[PDB]
Amino acid sequence: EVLVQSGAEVKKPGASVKVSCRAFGYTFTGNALHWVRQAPGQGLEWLGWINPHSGDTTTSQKFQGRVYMTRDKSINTAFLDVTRLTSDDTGIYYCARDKYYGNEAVGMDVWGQGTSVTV
Amino acid sequence: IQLTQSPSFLSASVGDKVTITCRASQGVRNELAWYQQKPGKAPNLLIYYASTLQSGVPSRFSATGSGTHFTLTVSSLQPEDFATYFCQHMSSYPLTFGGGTKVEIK
Amino acid sequence: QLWVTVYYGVPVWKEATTTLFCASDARAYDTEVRNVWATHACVPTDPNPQEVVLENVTENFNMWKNNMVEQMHEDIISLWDQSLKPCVKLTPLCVTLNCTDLRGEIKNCSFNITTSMRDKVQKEYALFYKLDVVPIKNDNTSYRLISCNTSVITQACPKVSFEPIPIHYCAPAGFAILKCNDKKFNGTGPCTNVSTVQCTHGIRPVVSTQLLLNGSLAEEEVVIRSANFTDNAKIIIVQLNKSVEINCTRPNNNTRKSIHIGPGRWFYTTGEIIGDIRQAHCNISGTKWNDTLKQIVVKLKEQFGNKTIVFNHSSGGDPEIVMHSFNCGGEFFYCNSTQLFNSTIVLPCRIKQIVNMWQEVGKAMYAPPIKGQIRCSSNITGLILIRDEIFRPGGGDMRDNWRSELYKYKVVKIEPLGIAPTKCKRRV
Amino acid sequence: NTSVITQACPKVSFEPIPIHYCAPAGFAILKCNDKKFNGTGPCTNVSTVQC
Amino acid sequence: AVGIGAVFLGFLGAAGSTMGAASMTLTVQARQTVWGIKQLQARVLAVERYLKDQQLLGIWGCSGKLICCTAVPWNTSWSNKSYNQIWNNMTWMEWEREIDNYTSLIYTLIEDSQNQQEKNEQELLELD
Amino acid sequence: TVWGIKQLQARVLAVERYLKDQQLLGIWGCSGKLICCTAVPWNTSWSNKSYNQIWNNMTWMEWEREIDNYTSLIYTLIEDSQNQQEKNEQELLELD
Ligand SMILES: *[C@@H]1O[C@H](CO)[C@@H](O[C@@H]2O[C@H](CO)[C@@H](O[C@@H]3O[C@H](CO[C@H]4O[C@H](CO)[C@@H](O)[C@H](O)[C@@H]4O)[C@@H](O)[C@H](O[C@H]4O[C@H](CO)[C@@H](O)[C@H](O)[C@@H]4O)[C@@H]3O)[C@H](O)[C@H]2NC(C)=O)[C@H](O)[C@H]1NC(C)=O
Ligand SMILES: *[C@@H]1O[C@H](CO)[C@@H](O[C@@H]2O[C@H](CO)[C@@H](O[C@@H]3O[C@H](CO[C@H]4O[C@H](CO)[C@@H](O)[C@H](O)[C@@H]4O)[C@@H](O)[C@H](O[C@H]4O[C@H](CO)[C@@H](O)[C@H](O)[C@@H]4O)[C@@H]3O)[C@H](O)[C@H]2NC(C)=O)[C@H](O)[C@H]1NC(C)=O
Ligand SMILES: *[C@@H]1O[C@H](CO)[C@@H](O[C@@H]2O[C@H](CO)[C@@H](O[C@@H]3O[C@H](CO[C@H]4O[C@H](CO)[C@@H](O)[C@H](O)[C@@H]4O)[C@@H](O)[C@H](O)[C@@H]3O)[C@H](O)[C@H]2NC(C)=O)[C@H](O)[C@H]1NC(C)=O
Ligand SMILES: *[C@@H]1O[C@H](CO)[C@@H](O[C@@H]2O[C@H](CO)[C@@H](O[C@@H]3O[C@H](CO)[C@@H](O)[C@H](O)[C@@H]3O)[C@H](O)[C@H]2NC(C)=O)[C@H](O)[C@H]1NC(C)=O
Ligand SMILES: *[C@@H]1O[C@H](CO)[C@@H](O[C@@H]2O[C@H](CO)[C@@H](O[C@@H]3O[C@H](CO)[C@@H](O)[C@H](O)[C@@H]3O)[C@H](O)[C@H]2NC(C)=O)[C@H](O)[C@H]1NC(C)=O
Ligand SMILES: *[C@@H]1O[C@H](CO)[C@@H](O[C@@H]2O[C@H](CO)[C@@H](O)[C@H](O)[C@H]2NC(C)=O)[C@H](O)[C@H]1NC(C)=O
Ligand SMILES: *[C@@H]1O[C@H](CO)[C@@H](O[C@@H]2O[C@H](CO)[C@@H](O)[C@H](O)[C@H]2NC(C)=O)[C@H](O)[C@H]1NC(C)=O
Ligand SMILES: *[C@@H]1O[C@H](CO)[C@@H](O)[C@H](O)[C@H]1NC(C)=O
Ligand SMILES: *[C@@H]1O[C@H](CO)[C@@H](O)[C@H](O)[C@H]1NC(C)=O
Ligand SMILES: *[C@@H]1O[C@H](CO)[C@@H](O)[C@H](O)[C@H]1NC(C)=O
Repeated sequence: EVLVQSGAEVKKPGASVKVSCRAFGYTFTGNALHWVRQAPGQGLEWLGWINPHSGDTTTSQKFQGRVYMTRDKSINTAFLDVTRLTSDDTGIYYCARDKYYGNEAVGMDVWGQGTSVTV
Repeated sequence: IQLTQSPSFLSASVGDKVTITCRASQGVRNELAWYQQKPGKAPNLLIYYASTLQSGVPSRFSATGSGTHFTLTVSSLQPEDFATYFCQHMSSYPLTFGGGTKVEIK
Repeated sequence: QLWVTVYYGVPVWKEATTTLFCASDARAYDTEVRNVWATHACVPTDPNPQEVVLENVTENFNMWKNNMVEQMHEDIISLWDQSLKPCVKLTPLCVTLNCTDLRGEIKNCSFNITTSMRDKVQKEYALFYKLDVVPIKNDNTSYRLISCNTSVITQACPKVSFEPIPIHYCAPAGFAILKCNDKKFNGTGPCTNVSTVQCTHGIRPVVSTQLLLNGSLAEEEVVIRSANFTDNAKIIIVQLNKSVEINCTRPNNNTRKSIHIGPGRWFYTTGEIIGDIRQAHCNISGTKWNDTLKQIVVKLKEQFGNKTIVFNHSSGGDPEIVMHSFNCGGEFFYCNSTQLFNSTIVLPCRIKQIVNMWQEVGKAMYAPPIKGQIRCSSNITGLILIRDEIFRPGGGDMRDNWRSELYKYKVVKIEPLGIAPTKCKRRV
Repeated sequence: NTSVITQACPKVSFEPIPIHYCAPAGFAILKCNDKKFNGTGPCTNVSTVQC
Repeated sequence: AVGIGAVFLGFLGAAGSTMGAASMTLTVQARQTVWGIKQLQARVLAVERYLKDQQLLGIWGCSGKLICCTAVPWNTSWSNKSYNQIWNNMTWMEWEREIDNYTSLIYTLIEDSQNQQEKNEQELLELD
Repeated sequence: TVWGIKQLQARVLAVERYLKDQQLLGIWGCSGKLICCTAVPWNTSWSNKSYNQIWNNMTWMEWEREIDNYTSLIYTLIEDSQNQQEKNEQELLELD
C-alpha cells in the first residue's frame, strides 16, 4: 500500500496549484486521505482531508475558501487544490493515510513522497 | 493544538536516552500521534493513541503520559534515529503538528 | 440473558470446489473459424475487474492440492478432441510405402492406393518423417506408420488453430477466488497478503515439454518451488525473473499435395520442397541462458549445497521425453537441448507430424502439412527439474504446467447466514 | 466426389405442419395489425401476443 | 477524535474487524456442448445457494431483514462467553466455528418454538 | 435433444428474471409490496419535473427513460442509506 504523488510546480503569487495522489495497492475508497504541508524551515501544517468514497472534506480554518480537495475514484486518485498562492505557500505538499479506527483519526503511517511547490 | 514542545536541540549519543516532550494546553486524552522525520522525506508514524507502538517501529521507542502531557522516549538511541520528532493532536482540528524537535549529536 | 439473533450478510466463507467458467478477451469470439480453445461459446471478461486486499486474512494454500488443475486438464483435452470429430481418418493410407531418402530424416515414399475412384486404383508419392514411420524388418525398403496397429489417427481439419489464447477463468456467483499475493510464498502454507478475486487473469494453454514459456516471470530473483526439495519422488518448478529469448525455424518452403483416395475423401501430404533442405533449429541467447542458469544455481544451492554440482544433460525416457518440444508456428519440433546442459546456443530440431494432446490412449492426431516456412520466437520463463546433486530437465504432464500458474489461487464458497447471541429479545 | 448422401429412412415425413412459436414467461410478442403496414417503420395498431 | 471515516472497502472479510464492526456491512455482502453445461450448472448453483438462505429466512419470518431477533434464548452450553467477549473481541470467522455443531439445533428451535407457536396463539386471538 | 435445451433455457430465464426483481425488493425491504416508500429524498438533478408533470401528464414508458441513467445510483442509496442504517439504529434501540 503506497501513495504516489505527482510532480513539482513553480507558480507566481496569485496562482493556483493542483497536487494529485494515487492509491496504489489499496482500495481508494476504503481509507480517507489527509493533506499536510511543510514550508522550508517549518513543522507540519495540516490543510485538510478528503473522503475518497463520499467526497466529504474538512479543512483548516486558515484556508477556508483557499484550500479545496477533490477526488476521482475512476482513477483511484485524490487531489489537493490550492489557490491564492503566496510566498508562504512554498513547501512540500504531502498526501497521507490514517487508520481511522472507529472512523476517528489515530495517526498516519502511510505517506506519499511529497511534491514541492515554489511561489 | 496549542502545543508546546521540548527545546529543539536534544543532543544525545548512540545508545543514550533521549526524550521528546509534547505538552498542550488542550487535552487529547490519548489522541496523540508520535512521528519521526528525516530531511527530504515524509514524516512517518511511530506511536499511535499516544502509546501503541506501530508494528515495524523498533522496540526502543515507547511513550508515556496522558490528558495533556506526553513524552516519547528512545531508550537506546541509534544513528538512524537522528531525526526530527513531532506530535499531532487529535482532540479537534486543524490537526497540525508541533514545530518539531530534533535529536542532535553528542 | 442473551437471545438468539440471525445475521445475514456475514463476511465468512468455507473452502469449496466448484466449476470455473471461461471468459474471452474480445477477438476469441470470432476465432471460431479455426481456433479450438478460443471459442465462440464463451462469455467476455470483465473489462474492469476488481480486486480487494484483505487486512487480516491469512490462509493456507497448497498448489499440489489445487483442483483447478484438474478442470484445466479435462477441458483442454475435451475441447481438443471435440474439434477433431469431423476430421479425416488416415487408416487406408497406412497400407504401404516404398521408401528411399529425400533427394534420412525425411523419406521419399511411393505408394499403392487401393480401390479409390470407385473402380480405379492409383499410385502416389509423398514425403514422410522417420519419426512417424518405421521399416519392415525383412524388407528394409518398405515402411508403415508407427501407430497403425493400435489405433486410428485423423488429419486435423485444415481449418484449425491451436493458438494459445489467454482465456480467463471466473467463479460463479456465491463463490470467490482468493489470491496469494506474497511474492516470497512457496508452494504450500499460510499467505498473509491475500486478496479477493472474482475472476483470474488469462492463462495461455501452452503445450510444451521441458520448458515453461511466454509468461509469469519471478520477482527479480529466481524462484524455486517444490513439494519438498527433499524427496527424490518430487519435482522442482523454477521461475525466472527475466526471460530468455529463443528463435526457432524450419527454413524449408514446403508445399502440400491434396490426395484424393476416393470420391468425397482426401487428405493433405507433404509435397515438394521449394529450395534446399534446411535443418530445423533454435537460437537461444547463450549468455542470457547461462547467466540466468548461474543465477538459478545461486537459488538452487540454498537447498542442495554451495559446491554441489547441478544441471547435467538430458537423459531418460523415449525421444519425446528426452527431447524438448513445441508447436512452432503450429509445427512440431523436437530439439536435443543438450547444449544448454553440456556443462554442469543453437540446437538442431527434428520434425514429427503424429501428435498427442500431451498423451493419448491409443489414438492420435496428425498435423496436416504446413505450406511455406516456419518462423517463431518465444520467452523462456522457467524450468522443470528431475532429481538424480544432478538435475536434468523435463518430467510431469499438463497438470504440472497448469499448476505452475494456478498456484496463485484457491476457491472458496461464501457462507453469509449465521447467528449470534444478543441482548435483544424478540417482541410480539 | 464431394460428399456423402444418404437415403432417408423410409419411415419419414416432411408434411409441413403449422407449428406455433411461443414466448417464455417474462417475454411477450407484439404484433402489428396494420393491414397497410409496409416492411419497416411505426405501427399503431399493435396487440400483445403470448404465442 | 475527529470523525474521519465512513469509507468503503468491498468484501470486508471477517478478520479485518470484530463481529460488531462487521455487522455494519451486511448490505455489502448481500449485494455481492460442454460450455452450455458449465453455464447451466453455474447458474443452477447460484440459484440453489440463494434460495437456501431465503428458505431459512422465510420459515423463520426473517425475510427482508438483515438482522432479526427470535423468541429463543441463548443457552450457555452452546457458548458461555459474554456479549463483549463475542462481539468486541472476536470476528465472525473465528467465532462461528465454535458453535458450528449447534446450527441445526438452533435453527430448529427458532422455527417451532417461535413461529409455529406464535402464529397459532395469534391466530386464535384474532378470531375474537 | 434440442427441444430439451430450449425448454430448459426458457425455464431458466424465467427464473432468473423473477429472482432478479425479488432480490432487489428483498434487499430494499420491499418484498411483498406493490408500492414501497424509501428513506431517500428525490434529487431534482435526476428530474426537476413537478409531481403533476410526472404523474398526471406522462406515462411510465416515456418517463422512466429519462432517469434510466440514475438507476444504479438510486438503487444503491435506498439500500445503504436506508436499511443498513435503519437496521443498525433499531437493533441498538432494541437492546434496551
Ligand atoms: C509466445 O509468443 C510469441 C509471440 O509473442 C508467439 O509466436 C507468434 O504467434 C503468432 C500467433 O500464432 C504468430 O502469428 C502468425 O503470423 C504469420 C505472419 O504474420 C505476418 O503476415 C501477416 C499477413 O497478413 C500479417 O497480417 C502480420 O501482421 C505479419 O505481417 C501469419 O501468417 C499467421 O497466420 C496463420 O493463420 C491464418 C488463419 O487463416 C492462416 O491463413 C495463415 O496461413 C497462417 O496459418 C499468424 O498470424 C506469429 O508469427 C508467431 N511468431 C512470432 C515471431 O511472433 C509464440 O507462439 C508464443 N508461444 C507460446 C507457446 O505461447
Ligand atoms: C486486525 O486484527 C487486530 C487484532 O488485534 C485488530 O487490532 C485492533 O487494534 C486497534 C488499535 O491498534 C484497537 O482499537 C483501539 O483500541 C484502543 C484500546 O487501548 C489501548 O490504548 C490504551 C491507552 O492507555 C491502553 O491503556 C490499552 O491497554 C490499549 O493499549 C481504544 O482505546 C481505541 O479507541 C476506540 O476504543 C476506545 C474504547 O472502545 C474508545 O475509547 C474510543 O472512543 C475508540 O472507540 C480503539 O478501540 C482494536 O480494538 C483492536 N481490535 C481488537 C479486536 O482488539 C486490527 O484492527 C485488525 N484490523 C486491521 C485493519 O488491522
Ligand atoms: C499485497 O499485494 C499488493 C499487490 O501487489 C501490494 O501492492 C504493491 O506494492 C508495491 C510496493 O512497492 C508497489 O510497487 C511500486 O509500484 C510503483 C508504481 O508506479 C509505476 O508503475 C505505474 C503503472 O502504471 C506507472 O504509471 C508509474 O509511472 C510507475 O511507473 C513503482 O513506481 C514502485 O517502484 C514500485 O514498483 C505495487 O505497484 C503495488 N501493487 C499495486 C497493484 O499497486 C501490497 O503492498 C502487498 N502487501 C503486502 C503486505 O505485501
Ligand atoms: C517476450 O519478451 C518481449 C521483450 O520484453 C516482450 O515484448 C514486450 O511486450 C510488452 C507488452 O506490454 C511491450 O510493452 C509495450 O509498451 C508500449 C509503451 O507505450 C505500449 O504502447 C505497448 O502497447 C506495449 O504495452 C514491450 O514494448 C515489448 N518489448 C519489445 C522489445 O517489443 C514480449 O511480450 C514477451 N512475450 C511474452 C509472451 O511475454
Ligand atoms: C542461429 O544462429 C546461426 C549463427 O549463429 C544463424 O546462421 C546464419 O544463417 C544464415 C542463413 O543460412 C547465414 O547467411 C549466409 O551468409 C553468407 C555470408 O557471405 C552468405 O554468403 C550466404 O548466402 C548466406 O547469406 C549466416 O551466415 C549464418 N550465420 C553464421 C554465423 O553462419 C542462424 O540463421 C540462426 N537461426 C535463427 C533461427 O536465427
Ligand atoms: C506394431 O507391431 C510392431 C511389431 O510387430 C511393434 O513394434 C515393437 O515396438 C516396441 C516399442 O518399444 C519394441 O520394443 C518392440 O521390440 C517392437 N517389436 C519388434 C518386433 O521389434 C509396434 O509397437 C506395434 N505398434 C504399436 C502402435 O503398438
Ligand atoms: C519430504 O521429505 C521428508 C523427509 O523425511 C519426507 O519424510 C518421509 O518420512 C517417511 C517416514 O517413515 C520415511 O520413510 C521417508 O523415507 C521419508 N522420506 C524421505 C525422502 O526421506 C516427507 O514425506 C516428504 N514430503 C513430501 C511432500 O514428499
Ligand atoms: C520399391 O522400389 C524398387 C525400385 O527398383 C522396386 O524394385 C521394388 O519392387 C519396389 N517395392 C515395392 C513394394 O513397390
Ligand atoms: C513453505 O514454507 C513454510 C515455512 O515455514 C514451510 O513450513 C512449508 O513446509 C513450505 N512448503 C513447501 C512446499 O516448501
Ligand atoms: C530473435 O529475432 C529478433 C529479431 O529482431 C531479435 O531481436 C532477437 O534477439 C532474436 N533472438 C535470438 C535468441 O536470437
